[PDB]
Amino acid sequence: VPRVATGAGIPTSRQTTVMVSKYSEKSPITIPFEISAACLTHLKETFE
Amino acid sequence: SFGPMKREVMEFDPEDPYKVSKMRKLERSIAKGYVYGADHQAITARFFVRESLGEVEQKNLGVLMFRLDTGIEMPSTVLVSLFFLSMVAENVSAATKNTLAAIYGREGEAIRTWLRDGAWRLHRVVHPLGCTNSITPGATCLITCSMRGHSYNMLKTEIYPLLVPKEIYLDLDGESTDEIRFVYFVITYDYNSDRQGRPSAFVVVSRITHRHTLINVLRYRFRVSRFHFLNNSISGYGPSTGCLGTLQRLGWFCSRDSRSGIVASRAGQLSVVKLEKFYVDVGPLVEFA
Amino acid sequence: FALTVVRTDTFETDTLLYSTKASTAVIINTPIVTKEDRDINTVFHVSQN
Amino acid sequence: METTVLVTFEQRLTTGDVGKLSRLIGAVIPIPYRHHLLGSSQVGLDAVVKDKTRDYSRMRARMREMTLTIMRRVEGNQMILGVPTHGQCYTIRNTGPVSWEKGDVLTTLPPVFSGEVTGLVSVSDWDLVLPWIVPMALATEINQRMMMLALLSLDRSHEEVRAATAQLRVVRYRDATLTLRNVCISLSMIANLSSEVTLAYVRKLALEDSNMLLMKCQEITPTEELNKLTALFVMIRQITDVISEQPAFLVCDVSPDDKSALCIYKG
Amino acid sequence: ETTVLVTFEQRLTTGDVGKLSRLIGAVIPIPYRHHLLGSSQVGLDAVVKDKTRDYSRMRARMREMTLTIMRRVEGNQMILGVPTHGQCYTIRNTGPVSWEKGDVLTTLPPVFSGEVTGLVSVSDWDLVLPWIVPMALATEINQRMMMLALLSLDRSHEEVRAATAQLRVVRYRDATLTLPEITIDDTVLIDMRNVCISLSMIANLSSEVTLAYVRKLALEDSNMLLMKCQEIYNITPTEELNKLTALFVMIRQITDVISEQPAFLVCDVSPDDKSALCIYK
Repeated sequence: VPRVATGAGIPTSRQTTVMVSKYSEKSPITIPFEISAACLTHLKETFE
Repeated sequence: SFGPMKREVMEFDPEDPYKVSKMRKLERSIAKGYVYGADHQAITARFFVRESLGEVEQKNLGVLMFRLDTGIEMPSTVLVSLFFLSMVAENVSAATKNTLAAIYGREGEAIRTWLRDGAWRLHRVVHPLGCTNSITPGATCLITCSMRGHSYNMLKTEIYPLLVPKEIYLDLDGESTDEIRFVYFVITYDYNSDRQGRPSAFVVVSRITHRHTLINVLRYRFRVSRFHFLNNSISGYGPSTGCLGTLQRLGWFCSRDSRSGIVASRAGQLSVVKLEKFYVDVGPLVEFA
Repeated sequence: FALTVVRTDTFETDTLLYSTKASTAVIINTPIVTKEDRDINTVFHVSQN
Repeated sequence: METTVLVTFEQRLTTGDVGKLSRLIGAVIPIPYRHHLLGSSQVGLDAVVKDKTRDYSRMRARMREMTLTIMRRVEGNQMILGVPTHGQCYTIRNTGPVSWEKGDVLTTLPPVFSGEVTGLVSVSDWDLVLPWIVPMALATEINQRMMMLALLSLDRSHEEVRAATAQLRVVRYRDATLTLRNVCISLSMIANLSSEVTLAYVRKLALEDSNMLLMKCQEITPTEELNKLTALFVMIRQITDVISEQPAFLVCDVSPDDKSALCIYKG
Repeated sequence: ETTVLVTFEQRLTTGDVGKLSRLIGAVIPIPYRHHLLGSSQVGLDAVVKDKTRDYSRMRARMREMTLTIMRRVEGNQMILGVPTHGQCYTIRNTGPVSWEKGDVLTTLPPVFSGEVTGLVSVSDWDLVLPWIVPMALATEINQRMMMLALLSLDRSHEEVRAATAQLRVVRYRDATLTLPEITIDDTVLIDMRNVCISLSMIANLSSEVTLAYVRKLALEDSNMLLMKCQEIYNITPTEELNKLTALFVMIRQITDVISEQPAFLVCDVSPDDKSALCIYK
């Protein structure tokens, strides 16, 4: 902080240590994604 | 040395619940060509069904099958559809009753009118067997009936729904939401005169999982039968009746898929309710009153 | 007696947003791909905190 | 593939006795508790069938605690067992007196020695007495006959009541006929005490009737008041413990000669 | 969905995640059952801080919850696998009952002997877990709610409180819990009716053999059950079959009134008596 030591009788502000720790916040994103079993069957199956 | 080097081999089979099912199916699909019936977490069974019972279920596919304890020793086990015992329940409109009484009834059935309406339902003749896929029309109908899981075409090509008829459904259709939806099956009696009543059947869907909170929403519906259930308790001393209602789990489906439909059969059509992604899952009987 | 009738009103609005350069330091990671299987469909859930 | 329980043959199983165990490859096995090694003295139900004062329901209270298990293969000195995964199909062997049919729900019951006393591959007092995998509707039926014979068991001195018992142990099902105490005290505490304690509770509730059913329900010391209702409800708990038979299988199809049936395992 | 990744969404601590790292395998209910949820829904605590706050509304609420099993607790991700019906799962003990291997477990709302901080009251929100009791303590604690609701029917204003305190210290296996100062609520009342109706029909169906069985047994036998219950013909058996069966419809229903949902059935219990292999949701 700034410090100004002035005046007579005026109560001066003693030198102030402001110490400050912020914090985080969490939000996950999620899409669901579907593939049918018959779609993945044709990857397996592979006929003539 | 020896011991721990062998146990690494039984440890490092990761990433699968066993890798015993999946790997050993492949070593028999390389052996025998691409094998069907192996990529199938659901569970089926093949059943010998006569030609006089072969109908409906044959044409439109994915529908309940029921066993009978018919009181006659020689044909003691007759297959019954969910369509079939609509000619027993009081819920079904008499046109809707006689629509399907004329489908089945062609000279190979109508004993089963006389030995279900006559030989009454004790709700222990019927057994929830399961749902169908892939009928085999030939000299003998041979129905692959699913037990636990979905009903579907082989090759995982199409989910076969559950064909619930309309009259058995809307009198205990549940509430409206978009969740998972359990299918229960409820037989309720109206104990009036004829020792069982006209044993009324219901396919009930509900979001409710728990037991007595589910029969409490039946305690809303069935006071007309419940007050008659109390009546024969004093209308007959010595003779008693049995259960009022009978609840059992039948399966579930995805509840955005609940939509009406129709089957296109002999003796006219029949308005049904089509429950698409129907995981068949039979539960135990809950006898209540 | 008299009566005070309160009532709310939902005014649907375009609400503009100004934020200075590089306000919030987002920290992310690679989207993990978990995999559920069913009888008939495979449901991939892709997520990252 | 599945769960595994090995059985260490403490008794010497002759190759001919292995020939009888290699016929029971499908059959169920009552295990006392899930553990990978068990003795042959543990495996089976003979440790339950054994007391001078042991009653049918008390054995059924023990067997309800015993884990059902299924035979997998008998390799000489060992018996390999599988604790069945719920929901899967299992080829169990119809060692009960009842032919099974396609779609029926199967319930485990202790074997009754009434006219069908049976043993097994026995050596040194251990056989492998095998529980009757019986249909569920007959399982409740067998239970009800046992209680009604015991409720009528005190009045043997009347021949007509004895003639009522003479019809009573005749149990007849599909292709099968077979012949068949605190539980009946539990039946009688509910029968007498509900007759007396409900009258001060029907006449208070019958005014407001939402389902409209208390109306013909009327047609049908506070320390000792609760003492009745405490020993009312706890005896209702005691009978429901020995009524709800916890269904065990669902036969999908039956193998011919009725020796076996593929059964999807439930409960 | 089955695997449920959970947002914490609150400002947790190192002392928080250290507790759940040893609690992996606990039972957490979720209402919505997504793959991605937040901790507002995840957890049971968010409904036990209601303003009415009796056992009558908390027990009937959470039977619409869906239970999950705590997995993979590192940092801020909670893997909650929704169990399937009939696989073997292990469960860490949430309430001090030893669970006594071989029996059915259930779901108890909250301890309700005070308001326990289930994890830590983080930003004035703790994550409270249900009690998983072995169905004997579940049925008994649900019995006494209706025992003392039938009591308040025919008492004036004090012999309730002189007899609830007789019956509220439930001395069970490892636990002496407390009935939650029984509030007369209508979910009890709709079902206390059907119990009183079920007691009525058993009196109707008691066909003078099932009636007189103890009163004939006291003349012949001297048993502990027979003496404590002193203070507390026809040739128609086929009809007695149907009357006893219809009596069995009632007692499988009136037990089902005060019994709960059958849930995790014990495979094995560790000698630590904390982690318990269990099947059958």
